[PDB]
Amino acid sequence: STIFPFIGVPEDYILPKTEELPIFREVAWDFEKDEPILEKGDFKIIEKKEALKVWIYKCIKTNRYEHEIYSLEYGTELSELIGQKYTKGLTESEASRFIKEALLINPYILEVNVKSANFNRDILSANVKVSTIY
Amino acid sequence: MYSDQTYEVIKNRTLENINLDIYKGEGSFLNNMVSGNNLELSKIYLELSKMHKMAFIQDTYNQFLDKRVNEFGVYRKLGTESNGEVEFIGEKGTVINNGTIISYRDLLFVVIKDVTIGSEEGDNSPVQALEVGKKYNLPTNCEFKLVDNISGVTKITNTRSFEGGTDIETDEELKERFYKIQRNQATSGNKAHYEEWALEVDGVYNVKVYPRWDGPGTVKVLIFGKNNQAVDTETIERCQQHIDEEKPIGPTITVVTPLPIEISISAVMKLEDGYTLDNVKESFLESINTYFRDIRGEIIYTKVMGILINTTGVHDLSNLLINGSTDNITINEDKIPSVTTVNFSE
Amino acid sequence: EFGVYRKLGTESNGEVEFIGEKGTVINNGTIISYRDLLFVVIKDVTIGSEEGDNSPVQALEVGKKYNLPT
Amino acid sequence: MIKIWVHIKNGSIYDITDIVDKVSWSGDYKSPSRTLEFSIIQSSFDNVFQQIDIPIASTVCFYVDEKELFRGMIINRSKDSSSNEISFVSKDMGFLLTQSEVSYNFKDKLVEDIAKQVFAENRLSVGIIAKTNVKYTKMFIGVNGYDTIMSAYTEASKKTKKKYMIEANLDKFNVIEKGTVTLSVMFEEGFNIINTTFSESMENVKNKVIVVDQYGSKISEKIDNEIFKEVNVIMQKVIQQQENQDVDIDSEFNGIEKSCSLKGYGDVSCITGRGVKVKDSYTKLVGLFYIDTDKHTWQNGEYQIELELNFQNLMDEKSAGQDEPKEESNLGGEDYAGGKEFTAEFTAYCPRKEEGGDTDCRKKKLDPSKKTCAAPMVGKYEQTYYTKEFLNKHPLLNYGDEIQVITGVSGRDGVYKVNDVGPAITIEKNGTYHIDILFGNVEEASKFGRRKGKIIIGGYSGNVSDKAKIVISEAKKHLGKPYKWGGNGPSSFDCSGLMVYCFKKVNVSLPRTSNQQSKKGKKVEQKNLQAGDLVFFHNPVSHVGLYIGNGEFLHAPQKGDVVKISKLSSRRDFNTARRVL
Repeated sequence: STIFPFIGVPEDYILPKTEELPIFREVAWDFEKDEPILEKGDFKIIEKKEALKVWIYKCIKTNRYEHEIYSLEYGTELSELIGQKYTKGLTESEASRFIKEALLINPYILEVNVKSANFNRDILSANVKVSTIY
Repeated sequence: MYSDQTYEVIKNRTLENINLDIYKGEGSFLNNMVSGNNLELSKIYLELSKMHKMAFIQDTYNQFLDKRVNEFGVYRKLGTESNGEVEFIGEKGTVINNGTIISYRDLLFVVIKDVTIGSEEGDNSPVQALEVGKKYNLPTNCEFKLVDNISGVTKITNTRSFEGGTDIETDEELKERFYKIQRNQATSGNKAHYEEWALEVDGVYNVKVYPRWDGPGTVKVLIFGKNNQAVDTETIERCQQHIDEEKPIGPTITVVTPLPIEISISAVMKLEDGYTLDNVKESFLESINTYFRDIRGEIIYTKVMGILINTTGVHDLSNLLINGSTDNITINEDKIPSVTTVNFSE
Repeated sequence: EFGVYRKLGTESNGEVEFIGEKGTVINNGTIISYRDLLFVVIKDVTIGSEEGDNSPVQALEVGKKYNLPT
Repeated sequence: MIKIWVHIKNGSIYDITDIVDKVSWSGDYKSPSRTLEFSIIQSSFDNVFQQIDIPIASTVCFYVDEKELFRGMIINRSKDSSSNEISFVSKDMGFLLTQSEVSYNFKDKLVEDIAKQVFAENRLSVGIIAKTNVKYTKMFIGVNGYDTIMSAYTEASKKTKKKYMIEANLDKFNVIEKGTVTLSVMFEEGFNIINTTFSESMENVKNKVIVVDQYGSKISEKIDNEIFKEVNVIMQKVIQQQENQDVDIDSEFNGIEKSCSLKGYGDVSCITGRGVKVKDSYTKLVGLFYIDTDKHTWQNGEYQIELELNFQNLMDEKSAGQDEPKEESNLGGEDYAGGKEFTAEFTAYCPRKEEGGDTDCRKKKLDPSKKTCAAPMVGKYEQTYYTKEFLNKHPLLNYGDEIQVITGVSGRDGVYKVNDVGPAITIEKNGTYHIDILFGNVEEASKFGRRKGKIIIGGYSGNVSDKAKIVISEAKKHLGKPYKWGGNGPSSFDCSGLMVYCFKKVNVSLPRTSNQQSKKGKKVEQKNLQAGDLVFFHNPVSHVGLYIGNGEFLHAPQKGDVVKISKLSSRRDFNTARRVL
């Protein structure tokens, strides 16, 4: 509480720690049945990339302003595109921007890229690449 | 100081000590020869630093701590498996022999005594945990399951809670117990050790000790509960065992509990209108038991007939007899007065 | 390890005389000083009373430096 | 949203927000008044742009977000013929203090009373004055009120280790201590900082103090080692003490000064006299600063702040002292343990005269609100299987015992006292207990019917702390010891030495005198008195007692008496109580 580190830190002084995030852990979830997973009569916990997959799935699957419990940041506006309200190019731009802005609130996710985009009948396909710290 | 001693400092000092004319720098022959074992010395300095830390008793980790305490003679305490009783329900005649294993969740337990369903001795048999630990102290109404299926048994359940499970004593508890033992000084001389050891046991509030109560080499300790009342058999047993564990060679220890003194009260009284004998009897019983709670030593006749005259509903009194007499009842130690029979006549 | 403990010393004890106006009461815990040394009054003392004006005084800190002279 | 209103002498009020061109609001810690500067657009060449006139000494009010921040008098007015603008300068009410000039004679007065009297002499309204129990003695001849108050509060600050300032807010005068309010907003490099400049200086350092008597001759000197470690040099200071003052040297030392000059974005809450937090970019460490000077400007639709900050200390990671909320482990019914759990079967009870049994063990009418129950009572109903082994394994209860009943119903679960008497109320062979729940009407009993549950019996400790037993035993050990004033040895004890010894035996250090002992630990009420508490009665604590419960307590009464046990009610003089275990 004595040192003044704004011009420079004293040479004897040791930094307390380096700031890093703990290991991301989450209750495991199965996607074909939409349930938590029970293991030996208890909830099963996974970590790192699989937990991030669970979080990403949950974040994409929810609407933005629908629920009072959530804040204004959580969710996705992809439900406004159903029915070709916009033209096709505007739809592509909006979809990419929506996905990027929705995913980038997690501190464990570093960069998102929406690369491919194709229109076939009433289906829109895209490829999303997520880069994490791990 | 071991921390500043590093590979760079050691190498620089070693090169400065060498008195040669040749060039001493990175990539030279002399530098290449000298380097390689100075790094090893820098490695060794860290182990040298850690050694004095693992030497002491305050921070000895696990195994060396065990060696040091075993030098002092203190041993680590291992847990004891829990003990319990379950009931077997099913067809009559199914026989469950000793060594049979029951299970709840992922914990395993063993049936101790041979038990037959529908037999006269009952369907309840002792249950012991296969492994130590506090996690085995299961609550009641737990449905146990049998590992090997035995025909005729339907459901297993426990009627009470499991108790006796104990965990392994850690290092911090071991160090604290050792420190308190070595700090504590226990001589055999003064009488205060006996009352101290008695007080170490929970559930005891007052302690009296009688030397040579049963001849030479005999000691009678007298423990008292809350408000100097009777203690349970469990507290008495615990106090006995603890005092035995702390007593030196030579004396025998006996601990007992207070015994109620039978008191009979008789009087002739005139009651107020609308009051019967029973109501004033109840009120006097309450007041007199409160007084006996507050009384010490001998009973006083004047307080007795004062509390008899101050009862609600009684108008006049005469011929009060306390156990057939009006004199004070001197109460010995480890005794309390208790009402036995009332003889009240209008 | 062997149970031995170091001793930090004992505080010096004494009593002082209060000379002043009658009826003035010195509350328990009133602090006084002797040069760098400091002392606390241990008794509620009132000047001129039938109890006298003397009150015990104990040093705030250990050390032989608090063994004051007369 | 900023609004400016002007009050003119005749009684007219104007809203001039649509005409204002620029606004500035600022203050400093070395002056008692704040200032406001603004400009309006007014042209004499063009008839359209002629506006109202605002004469000297008219009131101007400043609002931000429907909150009034400034009210003051107009002091300067200027008009340039080339530019179509008129400029104004306004001042707070605080400059009225420096106009007053009175002579006072203060003897042994509280500093707050001095400030109150100064504010009262030249009639001014007082909002609030900081409290400090420091007495001051001074003679003021031909000195301002502002200087008088500042000198007195500096002398108080020599003891309280604080800083004080005078603030005139709207129509009220206040005296506050600096840094008490800490703002919520934090300045970070990547968020809301435009530029910063950090400095360190040695010019005003002092590390030696010399005291001289009222005659010029030196008496004593001192050196501060911590400052001398930083600067190898000795920079001395000389102070003089008069006959009736004994100066404190340690206040006169001064160290290295560290500052910051910050420009960025914030709110109108960042003003002189408050604490702010700045985050270091490289080490991610947060420091606390005190604001000395500030300036807020509105112009061209943008708003910026400039601050002069003085460094206090580094904010401790997490909590420095780690203040935890001190709570009991159990809110009610503490130390409930040993409660063996037995499966139970619950039956409903209806009070009916025809059936009988409405009387209890003591033949009193049953009360449904008591939550009493019927459980087997030793000697009431004994079957053949009630063996000694079985009885020890399934213990029979006693009259008045408190048991915990869990029927699985909201409101029907809780502690039940064994008072009701029920026929055929026993324990089965498997060990299931028949517990009869009392009900106040037929319908509730019929709804409840017969259910299965669990009950808990024989679980209770009712203790306070382990050290309490040791202290109580030691205090009993010193019973009857001859009294002696100022004696704290096993041989003799005074009133406070008894508990000093007793709590020292459990590593609890307390003040030697019982008066100071009253000022230690949490307060305890008379109804919340437990074993081990300390009781103080007279306004002077000549003798303090150690409360052991049951309305009794141990103490040393006085000279001529010996250590014994006293009844608490006999001491009508009860004042307060404390707990330190």
